[PDB]
Amino acid sequence: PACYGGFDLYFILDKSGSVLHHWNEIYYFVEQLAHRFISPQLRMSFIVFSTRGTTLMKLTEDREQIRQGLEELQKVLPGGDTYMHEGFERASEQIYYENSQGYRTASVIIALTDGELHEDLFFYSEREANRSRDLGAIVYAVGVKDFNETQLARIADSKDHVFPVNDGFQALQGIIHSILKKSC
Ligand code: NA
Repeated sequence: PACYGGFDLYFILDKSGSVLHHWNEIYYFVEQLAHRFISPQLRMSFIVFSTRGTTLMKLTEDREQIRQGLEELQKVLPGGDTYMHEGFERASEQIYYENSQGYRTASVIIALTDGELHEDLFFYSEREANRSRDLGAIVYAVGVKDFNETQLARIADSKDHVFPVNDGFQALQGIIHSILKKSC
């Protein structure tokens, strides 16, 4: 698959208890990237996870829906366990559905998290992120706090795909460059 005509962005956002003082950083990354142009065929989805993984806004190219979705993200109060594997399950379900319809788009997952996962929860996040990659998704991890980059490199496609959220304006540019390289 050398290039694609359109790109679907999947934000998978950690709203567990360990990221409480950092939700604003997570929101602001998402809000800055959600506003960029990226592609003439840009759709995005907002997925949040803590005790479960929930699709807060289904894939859409409509700016008003995105705007409302950003408003629900401003309301988030972090708390609970860190079930990141369900977050990926939510994106993989939307991905498989879209390719099942006559839709050939690239899938880009952006997972924002502190990486603070017990071994079992990490074990199944890695498996579900590998499940997304078989679905053709490219996975980036945007690390929050003093994130463990060795763990995130296993969730993301590589160490190349792990960026700190604190300098993520540079990371946005880096993520968007990879989209452009793969843009027919
Ligand atoms: Na966490």
